[PDB]
Amino acid sequence: TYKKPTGGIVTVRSEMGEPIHKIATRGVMLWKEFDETIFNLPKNKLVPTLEAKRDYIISRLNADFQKPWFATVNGQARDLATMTYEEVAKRLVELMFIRSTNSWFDVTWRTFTGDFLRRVEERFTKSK
Amino acid sequence: IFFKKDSLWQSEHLEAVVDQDVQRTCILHGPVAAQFTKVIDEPIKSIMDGIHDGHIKKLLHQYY
Amino acid sequence: SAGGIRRPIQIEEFKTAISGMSDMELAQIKTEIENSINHLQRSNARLGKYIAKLEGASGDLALYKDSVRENEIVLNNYNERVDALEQETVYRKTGVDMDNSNVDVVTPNSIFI
Amino acid sequence: NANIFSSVKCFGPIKVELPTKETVEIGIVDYEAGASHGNPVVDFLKRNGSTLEQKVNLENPIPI
Amino acid sequence: NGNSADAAYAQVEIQPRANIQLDFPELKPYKQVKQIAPAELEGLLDLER
Repeated sequence: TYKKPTGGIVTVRSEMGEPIHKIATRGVMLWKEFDETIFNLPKNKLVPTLEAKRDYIISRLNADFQKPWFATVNGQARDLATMTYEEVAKRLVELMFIRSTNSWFDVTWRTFTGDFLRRVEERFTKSK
Repeated sequence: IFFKKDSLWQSEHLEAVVDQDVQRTCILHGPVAAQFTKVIDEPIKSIMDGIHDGHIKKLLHQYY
Repeated sequence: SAGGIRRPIQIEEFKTAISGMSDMELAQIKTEIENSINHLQRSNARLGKYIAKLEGASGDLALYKDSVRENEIVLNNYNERVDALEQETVYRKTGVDMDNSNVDVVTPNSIFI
Repeated sequence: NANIFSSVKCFGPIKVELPTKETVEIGIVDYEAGASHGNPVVDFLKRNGSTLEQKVNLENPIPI
Repeated sequence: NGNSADAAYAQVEIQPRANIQLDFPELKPYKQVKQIAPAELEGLLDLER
């Protein structure tokens, strides 16, 4: 399980380097690839490696991982800087608000989106 | 940190996952134990008793 | 103490826990982690000798290499935990007019009346 | 609740001191509320009026 | 009313922040340009000069 899928289960390195026995899902198979390519690297080699495999990583997050890339509208890869305030707010509701249960999954996520809308008002208004 | 933070809860709440896809999710499971995980939606009584009743079954045979 | 326990702990959960403690408890944890740092640096000094001895001469060399690679991951957590100790510390050292413009005394009413 | 009163009711006669030393009742208090927090009538009389008897502390308490 | 109908009566006021604009010229629709210039000017000028 330290090398490759064995009965559909692998090992996987945590944020602290503790091994975790997870089911080798497409997300987990992507996780393991990032452990062997990116997270094992020292501190000086980390940032340049991200800027080279930029388009690769984002593509894989939107296809495979449970936490996608934020800056994606209509399935086009963008950056947070290359979004509109509109597009962000739409994207926030798309991930944090549930259509099936008609509720915010957690109340803290509502607050987060709420504070962001306040921020938009704060930015654009002229008088008090 | 962003990639690894808070990666457990999605297994039980697929409705919050991008298109309700299990294949995105970290589901934690032991390799050895997996060869005995077969029966979907087995009541916890029938699972745990069947092992305890199994113990008595053999312990009666060998010693009593 | 539960902070600085010779194994790597997550930082965001430490960064909250450090807030609700006494100043003497932070000094005890700070003492404990620095002792843990000196334990790995004297360990990496010993691993450094067994590298330089065998590098002078490839089985039983990669096993030294990922042993000192692993200690840098644990040591990276220690000085990150010490960095949180510094930031909590520095948060606790903050907590004649002859023109009739003012009074129009050409008028009888403006004086005080 | 432990804090919120369901029914505040405050009543009693209103006597005025006459020159002839005895008082007469020519006034009624008739407060009646629903979901309230405090007694308005009493807090009015604390600040604006006074008790019959005023306690006055010594400059220095004396161990007897 | 305690602090339930005299502390829940207060609204939420918003302070403005600096949205510095680059003041690029407002570009009108095409029909609101053709009124201004005489119509004969279309394809008359060398735009390289």
